[PDB]
Amino acid sequence: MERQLEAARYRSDGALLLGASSLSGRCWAGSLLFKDPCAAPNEGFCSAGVQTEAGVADLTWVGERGILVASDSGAVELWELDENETLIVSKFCKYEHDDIVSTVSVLSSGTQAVSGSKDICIKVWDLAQQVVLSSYRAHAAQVTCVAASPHKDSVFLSCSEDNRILLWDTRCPKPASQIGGYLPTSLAWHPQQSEVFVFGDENGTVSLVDTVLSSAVHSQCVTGLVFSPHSVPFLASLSEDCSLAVLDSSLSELFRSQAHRDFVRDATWSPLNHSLLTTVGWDHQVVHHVVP
Amino acid sequence: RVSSGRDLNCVPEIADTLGAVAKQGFDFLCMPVFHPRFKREFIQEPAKNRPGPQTRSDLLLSGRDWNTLIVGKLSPWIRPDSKVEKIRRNSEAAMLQELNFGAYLGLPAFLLPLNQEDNTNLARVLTNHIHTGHHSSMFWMRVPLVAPEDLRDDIIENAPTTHTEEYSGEEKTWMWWHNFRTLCDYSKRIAVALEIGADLPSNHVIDRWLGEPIKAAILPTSIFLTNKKGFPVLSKMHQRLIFRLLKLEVQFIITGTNHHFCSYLQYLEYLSQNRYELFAKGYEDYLQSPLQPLMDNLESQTYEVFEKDPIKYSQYQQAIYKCLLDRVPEEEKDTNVQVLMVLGAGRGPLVNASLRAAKQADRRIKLYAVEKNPNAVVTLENWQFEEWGSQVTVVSSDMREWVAPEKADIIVSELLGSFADNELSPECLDGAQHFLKDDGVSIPGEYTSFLAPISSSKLYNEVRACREKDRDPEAQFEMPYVVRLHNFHQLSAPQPCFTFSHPNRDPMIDNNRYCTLEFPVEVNTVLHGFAGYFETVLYQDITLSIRPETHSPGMFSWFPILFPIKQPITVREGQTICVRFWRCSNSKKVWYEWAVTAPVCSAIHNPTGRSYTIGL
Ligand SMILES: Nc1ncnc2c1ncn2[C@@H]1O[C@H](C[C@@H](N)CC[C@H](N)C(=O)O)[C@@H](O)[C@H]1O
Repeated sequence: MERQLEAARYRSDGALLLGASSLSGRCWAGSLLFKDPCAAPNEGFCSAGVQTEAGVADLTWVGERGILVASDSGAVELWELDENETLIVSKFCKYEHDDIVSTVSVLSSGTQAVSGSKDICIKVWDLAQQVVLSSYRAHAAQVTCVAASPHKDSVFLSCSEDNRILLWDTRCPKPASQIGGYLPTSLAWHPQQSEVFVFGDENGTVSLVDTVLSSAVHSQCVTGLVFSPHSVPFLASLSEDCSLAVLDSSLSELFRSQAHRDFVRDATWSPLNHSLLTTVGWDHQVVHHVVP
Repeated sequence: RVSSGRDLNCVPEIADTLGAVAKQGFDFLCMPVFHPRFKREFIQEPAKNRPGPQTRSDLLLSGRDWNTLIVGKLSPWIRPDSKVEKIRRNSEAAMLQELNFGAYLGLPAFLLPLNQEDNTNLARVLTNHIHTGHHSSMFWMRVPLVAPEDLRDDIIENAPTTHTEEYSGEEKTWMWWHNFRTLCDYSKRIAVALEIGADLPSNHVIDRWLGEPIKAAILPTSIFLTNKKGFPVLSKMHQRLIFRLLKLEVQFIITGTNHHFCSYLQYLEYLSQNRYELFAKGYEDYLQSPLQPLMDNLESQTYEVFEKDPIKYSQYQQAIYKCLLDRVPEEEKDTNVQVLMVLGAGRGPLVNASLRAAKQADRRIKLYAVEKNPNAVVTLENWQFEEWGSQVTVVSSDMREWVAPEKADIIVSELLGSFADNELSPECLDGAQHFLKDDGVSIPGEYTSFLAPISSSKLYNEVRACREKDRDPEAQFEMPYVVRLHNFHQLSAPQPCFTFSHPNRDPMIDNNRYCTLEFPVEVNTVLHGFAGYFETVLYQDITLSIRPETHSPGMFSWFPILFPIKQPITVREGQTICVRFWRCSNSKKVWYEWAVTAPVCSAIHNPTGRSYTIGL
């Protein structure tokens, strides 16, 4: 398997999805399922795997057998599991962006998704027809992250290196709305509250925004933010300082993990055990954390 | 023949990608030398101790493939001008790392972005890299014609795009480049990779890039239209821009993914096939020292180039033809012999131009071929013994010192330079004026020099490089150059400068001149120098000219002349450029002095002829 692990996503039953890519050496490509999460990242004891043409910048589940991939090739790929879940086959590969597709997120309906890319463009996809519904050029720099609304099918967030955080609503004639520092880097909706979301910046600051509370959590760029599936959610923050932090309702630090020796790229909570949290990094480490 | 390259940000394997790009018809490939997403840490642990290798090996390509086929790209995560200090420190170390690796591979060019206003620290890290050894490395600054903020969709509800014209605002990306290259002090290793967008800006924005060192034009696939057949094409306005970029012989770069792969390439080759200049190609923006045929003796082949101009000599023959009829009517064609004196005959094309002029005019003439260059006299006297005969009298003397046996009806000369009088034609004809009859005709009878303010950061950098070892370090700015002006921008219509007439019947002959010219400038630009042309009246309506608006169609002789200035001068739209020119002379030398007095003042250039004199 490739060295640099990029994404880790648990599904319903507890299977772990891994997205990796080789960011050095001769060949620059990536790879894509572990029904035994403790067996990761060993390649010999996996359920399925496949090699794509280029690297994986971001991915996300599509239901229970679909994998939506953001590729370095500028294409959005959707991979699907067979009925036996032993093979990972490509469904379509649409080269619609002109640069690296850096972020992807599935809307609420599960039939539409949004992709951002370094071509400063944001596109809305229809996973059924394999076509691009709308193409928006609202930012003036690389689109860093897009995050669909958890419960509104036409609403999603986006941030770019133009220091803009845009709230979207494709039901309006002008769908983008700018939300009022340092460049934002990761976006995460609140799972239980509608008009509440969090974001981290390149300076290691996580902030709480309503439609403002902030705390200096990390010493480097905040790479991702994932809420816990509890009733009152925890906030897991991973950054380029190679540390993992778990925050509460008031953004206070409850847990801190420095197990990783390189950048921590993703984090996923276990659906079976709500206290277990799995993180991956560019050190090829899959660490399972027991959050108190 | 279009030199074209393919820009990519995704290269899974160099060997396979380079072959696929080459099989599509491209000549080179723009690729990153490190993985674009492989962000690296240089200061903080434990990420700074990341085990290698950091990128691909140099063994994956031959040395010649690195030298001629690969163009490196700065990683898009490197931001040396970040407001965060840690990101600056990492980006500085990373930028040097990728720059040094591109130099390690021996890459012909390297791409750096200009996508924001402040690139001061980006310019310093590049300036320190350039001043680390004298290596043949080129750097292409990727700057868009229209800023990304100025072409975004108007889809933000609470921040609508501007719908009113901002004249200088629409020129902001040129300001990004102008500031950047000024910080880098006009480095010859720094050029422009202009990026074309789907919607072109106003005409004055494209005109800003005239005279800029554009080595590449970047064409995204997303700007191409689609015909009925489904092939990519361009709008007529883009076609107009591609044709202008072809005159600069830029390298076109195709970026983005395939939306319709050699179709984009074949459309560029299609536009290239569908479009004086044959002789002037090769000398474009090549600085030359103006000839001084008086102080120096011209070589044989120098005369040979002068004579390969049939349009120039047919005008002289026609001028002599009309003057013979106007002086000898029909009833003395057998008894009236006109005394013609070719003052400066060279190898004798004007003597033959006089023979052909007397034949078609059916008049008798007596010729004197006066030449001071003794080597050219060898050509004249062999011409006179073999063909001309006793009709022509060769005189090996300076026309100012010659004691003529008789007086002439007509005197013919081609003592003009690119700036009319810069070869001292007035001084030579004045000294030759005493043996002209009281009703004598001088051909040419008058001539006038023209000047026009130009903008060309390219030519300014070329003059700047002409510094020599044992002379004033700024002497190269205080002397004119004969150059086929090419990549430049003429900011105002040329205006007449100095005028001389022959014969000068005035008793107080004085060839010293002082002229003040005010040029209306209707654009924002940067003044680097003044283009010089000339016009001359051989006889009545028979004229010669290198002034562009009235240029003699089909004449190869005389490229424009260039008067530079030491420091570039900023000129805003609506301002007037005022230049002052002096023609100075003593008993031994003639020279020009010039100064800018508006909108700001420059120094007086070449005072007392300290840097440039014309030998008398
Ligand atoms: N004071 C002078 N006396 C005699 N010859 C001169 C003088 N000044 C310049 N010349 C010559 O005039 C010529 C200048 C040439 N441009 C003309 C060449 C020739 N008339 C032609 O049409 O090709 C050179 O041969 C000079 O040597």
